[PDB]
Amino acid sequence: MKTIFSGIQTIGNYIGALRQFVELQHEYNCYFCIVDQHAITVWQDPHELRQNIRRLAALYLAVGIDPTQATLFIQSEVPAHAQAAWMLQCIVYIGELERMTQVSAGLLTYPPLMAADILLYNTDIVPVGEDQKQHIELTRDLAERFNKRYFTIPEARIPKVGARIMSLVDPTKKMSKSDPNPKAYITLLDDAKTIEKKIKSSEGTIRYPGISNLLNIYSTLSGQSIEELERQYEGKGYGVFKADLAQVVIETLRPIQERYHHWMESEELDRVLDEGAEKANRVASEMVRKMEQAMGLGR
Amino acid sequence: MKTIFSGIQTIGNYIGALRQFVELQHEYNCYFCIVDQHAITVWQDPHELRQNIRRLAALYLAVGIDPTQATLFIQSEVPAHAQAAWMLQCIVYIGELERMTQVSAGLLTYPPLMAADILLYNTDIVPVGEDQKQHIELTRDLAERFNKRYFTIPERIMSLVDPTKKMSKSDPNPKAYITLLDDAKTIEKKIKSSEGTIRYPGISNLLNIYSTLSGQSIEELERQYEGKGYGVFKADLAQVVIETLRPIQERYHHWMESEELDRVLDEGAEKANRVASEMVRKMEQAMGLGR
Ligand SMILES: Nc1ncnc2c1ncn2[C@@H]1O[C@H](COP(=O)(O)O)[C@@H](O)[C@H]1O
Ligand SMILES: Nc1ncnc2c1ncn2[C@@H]1O[C@H](COP(=O)(O)O)[C@@H](O)[C@H]1O
Ligand SMILES: N[C@@H](Cc1c[nH]c2ccccc12)C(=O)O
Ligand SMILES: N[C@@H](Cc1c[nH]c2ccccc12)C(=O)O
Repeated sequence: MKTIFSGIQTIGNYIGALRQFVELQHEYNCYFCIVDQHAITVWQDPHELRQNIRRLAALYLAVGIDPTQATLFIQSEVPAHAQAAWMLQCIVYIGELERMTQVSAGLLTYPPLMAADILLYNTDIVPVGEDQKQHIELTRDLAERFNKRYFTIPEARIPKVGARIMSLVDPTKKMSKSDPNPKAYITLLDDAKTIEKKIKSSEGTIRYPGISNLLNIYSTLSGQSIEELERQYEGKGYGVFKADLAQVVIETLRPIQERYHHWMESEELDRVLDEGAEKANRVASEMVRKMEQAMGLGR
Repeated sequence: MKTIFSGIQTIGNYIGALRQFVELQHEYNCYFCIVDQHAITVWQDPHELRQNIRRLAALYLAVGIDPTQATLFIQSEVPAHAQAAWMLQCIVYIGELERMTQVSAGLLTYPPLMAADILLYNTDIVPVGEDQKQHIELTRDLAERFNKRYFTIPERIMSLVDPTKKMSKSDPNPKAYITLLDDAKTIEKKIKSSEGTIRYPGISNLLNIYSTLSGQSIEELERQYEGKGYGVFKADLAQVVIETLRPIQERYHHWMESEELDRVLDEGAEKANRVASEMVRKMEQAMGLGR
């Protein structure tokens, strides 16, 4: 089947890409890489980083990611990423790196590492937004350059398209976990009280920026059409609508949150990660060896 | 003991650094790394590179490097180098890299890899010339920066065609230097190629090569060669050069057609891979990588 690779460092992300990944793990060969080596391109607190790595893994498992169907692993645990990244750093031009839209050198040399993350597994598709367009283009250029000289040409395509969830405080802005205003987003780990507060915070009619965003969250999470909801809330106010949407969000997160705690306090977590690295290390190790063979490294 | 690390990409070379290498491996923990990963920072022909890697290893063994005393290995065969190099790339500043006096990103990001080569083995000494001074300074700065935040702080044959330059395989004239693998015919031609007395820039250089290769003093060669021409000197020196490389070349060719070579290299990587592995793991632990 086709290979999918996702490098990971809210409800809008869940809905936007993650929630469909749980169906797609059965059709496609999915790879979920916790890019801890990319994380260190900026200041990091060792304890926090280590903790965030575990949380992310648990969250992905809690959401439905099947460790037997997909490959969930930690980047640093697969040396091939660093090995391949160096080889690619030798074929990439400084100009290409400098041109990047986005002083620690990791901030400039990380693109070749991202290309290695992808190219290492002969991935066909990469579920990324427009913010990663340039990055994907560079990895495609590097793949072509290497191929012609001595990989599958990756493609940036999120396979099952969801809604674009916007911030609760700025309806024209995409909802992001890096928002200065915590009120702008809803975390997969937020508690009932927080969800309500965040959801509760001049037309007065429920028709499809602010209201429309709420409807998208409601629709995708409830399974009801935007028209269905429009009819159901006819002549109704935002209060009840918000009180309603707040309950659906909670009902969605609660099962996820409790699975997250089991994983977080279970030994299976580390066991599952050990297997992921093994599965990944196996595919990547082979690729690195072919790369070295083509370049002339070692024996 | 103290740890020594030497990353490797003429007779002047042997006499310079490598001869004494044949000696210090017994009272020092020496590491001889064939930096093939650094080699790819510039265009390379896969077949040539692969071949050059083998040759270099054989040459180092043929010269006297004891695989049981020192650690001879190929850089790429130890993933820790690339792993540690990335972590160091994250603590180094672009400005520091740009400031380097020495185009793939690799020409600019290779210094952090060289620092990893060194720091990985807690080396105390690095046998390098002034051309690597800046590089050594950067690895010392990186070691200090990492330590404070979260390593060991590490620290003449002229040309034949130009007695004022220096003898160097990088010469466009192959007749300005002598290769350890050069044959008798070549050695003679290169050695044979107005004041007309012998004592001690061309003559002083010849006397130096003669002295260090023969074992006799420069004065010994001076009283020895009282009232002689350059003909007979050049013929004598050229013989000593052949007598020096002969045994070496014989050992070299032996290694180049034996399976013990790959056996020795496998062992080097495994002794190197074990130690570098431990360091990488401590680095990751300090930075918060993985688990
Ligand atoms: N608010 C959102 N709505 C829809 N998709 C989102 C949202 N936030 C993130 N994503 C998707 O989830 C991933 C976010 O990756 P990142 O660039 O680190 O934010 C990409 O696949 C995005 O397209
Ligand atoms: N005459 C010499 N004396 C001492 N070391 C030498 C001599 N010739 C070559 N070398 C060594 O060989 C290395 C080659 O440097 P490079 O020009 O970059 O290839 C130098 O860094 C020295 O360590
Ligand atoms: N650069 C991505 C993460 C990432 C690293 N390597 C990747 C490979 C494929 C997709 C994404 C990635 C981000 O910051 O979000
Ligand atoms: N940079 C050195 C080779 C090298 C790589 N790593 C090293 C570590 C120590 C000493 C030398 C090296 C050269 O070009 O000659």
